[PDB]
Amino acid sequence: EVQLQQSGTVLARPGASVKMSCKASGYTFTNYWMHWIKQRPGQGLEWIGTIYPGNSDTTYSQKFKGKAKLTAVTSTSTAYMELSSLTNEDSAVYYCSRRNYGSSYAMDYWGQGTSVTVSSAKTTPPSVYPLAPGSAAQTNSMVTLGCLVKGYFPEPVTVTWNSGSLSSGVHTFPAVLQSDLYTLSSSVTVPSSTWPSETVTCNVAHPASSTKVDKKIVPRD
Amino acid sequence: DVLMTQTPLSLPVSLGDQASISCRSSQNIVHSNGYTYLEWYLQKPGQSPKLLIYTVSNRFSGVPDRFSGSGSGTDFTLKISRVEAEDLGVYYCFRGSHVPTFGGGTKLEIKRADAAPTVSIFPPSSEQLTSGGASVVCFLNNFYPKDINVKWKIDGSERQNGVLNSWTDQDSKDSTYSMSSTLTLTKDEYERHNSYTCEATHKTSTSPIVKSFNRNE
Repeated sequence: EVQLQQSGTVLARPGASVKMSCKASGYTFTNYWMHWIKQRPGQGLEWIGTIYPGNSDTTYSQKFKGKAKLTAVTSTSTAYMELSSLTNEDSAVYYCSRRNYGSSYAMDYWGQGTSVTVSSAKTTPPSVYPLAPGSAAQTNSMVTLGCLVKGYFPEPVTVTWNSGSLSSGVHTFPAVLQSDLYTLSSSVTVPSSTWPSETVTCNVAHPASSTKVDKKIVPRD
Repeated sequence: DVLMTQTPLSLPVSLGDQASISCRSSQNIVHSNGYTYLEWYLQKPGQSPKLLIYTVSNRFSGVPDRFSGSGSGTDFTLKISRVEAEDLGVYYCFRGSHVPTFGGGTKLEIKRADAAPTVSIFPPSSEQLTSGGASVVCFLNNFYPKDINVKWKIDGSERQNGVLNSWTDQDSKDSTYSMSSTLTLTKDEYERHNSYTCEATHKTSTSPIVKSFNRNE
């Protein structure tokens, strides 16, 4: 099984640099070109450059020369990318991908991506608020519950219900930024026969502040 | 010049229809060995981009026979016969030979029948109240089309300030949209009024869908 594992989310200050990694496994690391791609919202996908791990030969897009630096360590089958002189324009999700040959000629396997945020705003953990219906008369055969996630920085936050066992009828909305603080929410609709009879809990993870918050949804009044 | 231009930017299509996406290069791109390294990648929200087609017309493993690639010289086309609900996302063409370059992408969206939103409104939790804040939340789920506006009422009075809205990506199964609207006030403000109302104006009605509660329940 071919696998490309990328490092975690990064919050860097303008002007600084960041170095992320892509650990390869499941194939001969040194025989294939490794590529790096930028995914900035509203820009689409952009090719940054590539390195042949066997001898570290690199080729870069003109736009990224002097911005990106690609390296590789064969002993640990890990490829790296360093972005320097960061500006807000560098805030994006960065992917590594293997260029195959033989059975296919293209980028067949991709890492899960590394989110980078360039800003001077301070890291803040998420305030998680349980959302229960205001009245019992506002509960029929189906009941919608939710969790409001406010005042956190930087993105991303990940949300699950009942540790992932509750996945049907869930809507997790994209985060919105307001004065250096993000806000997002998630709704879940379940049978009234299951709640409040059975417990419903939203789980919020914020790796950027190494925090996890679990909030049980309980009836008001 | 060698820039890759995709047409169109957005491709609204009905289920069962045939979808066609163009990608033209500003220069012939056939490699010296006679092969053309032109690929198509697809990226769905929350996922990594993934390979669909390589060397112009070769389908990658796990890709539906419905996706077909063709073209020559400077004109390439990705055709999706019998579009299905889960085909939505952003399709990108990409030149893999010298100075690998991505086209600007084409967002495939599904057109379907109209649907009214299921509305739910929620008072501020006691935890947030303790911190001195008060957000009233409203979810408008599973509706179509995407165009919709929310109206917040406090004791019958319209309120526009302090509202934060977010919309989900189109649903890959029912092709509808969902949105969340959060009206944030201070605890003191929230405590001076009683009636909170969330109202949706969608072309599925001449009379909006109203949902509310009283700080008395």
